[PDB]
Amino acid sequence: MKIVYWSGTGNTEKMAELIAKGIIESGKDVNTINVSDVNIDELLNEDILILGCSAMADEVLEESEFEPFIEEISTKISGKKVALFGSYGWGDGKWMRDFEERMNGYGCVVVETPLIVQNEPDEAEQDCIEFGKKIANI
Ligand SMILES: Cc1cc2nc3c(=O)[nH]c(=O)nc-3n(C[C@H](O)[C@H](O)[C@H](O)COP(=O)(O)O)c2cc1C
Repeated sequence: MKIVYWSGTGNTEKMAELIAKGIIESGKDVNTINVSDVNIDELLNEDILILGCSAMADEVLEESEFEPFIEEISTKISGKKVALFGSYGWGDGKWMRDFEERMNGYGCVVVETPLIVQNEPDEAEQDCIEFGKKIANI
């Protein structure tokens, strides 16, 4: 599988590595990929797209890298299974509700409840690992 994310301070990055760990512990292979190094064509071969990005102002996806990537793949992902995750600060997850709605709007099947944790995983570590285990059971 493949996990692509954007992280400004490393919070979502940590979530991505814990998610990968859960998938690996379940017996599968995963590659974590920062949005800046992703290859669209190779990404579209996946059955499951695992996407993450922290909440930027105001309750939107990061603008200079992550969103342009989402807009680029938006027309080629109809029918694909998608799993969403991300870290946030002071909000209540609105950027994630909208992120899920957008993906559904593109024709994607959102496989699980999006995983959101406030700031660094830390206490939510097992939650990150478990979310990866749910995805590996798809
Ligand atoms: C410029 C900026 C805007 C932010 N806007 C929001 C916001 O609208 N809602 C929220 O809950 N957190 C917001 N945050 C907080 C980040 O989502 C949060 O600190 C998160 O833990 C960052 O994860 P990352 O290191 O993976 O980027 C903002 C952070 C920055 C730097």
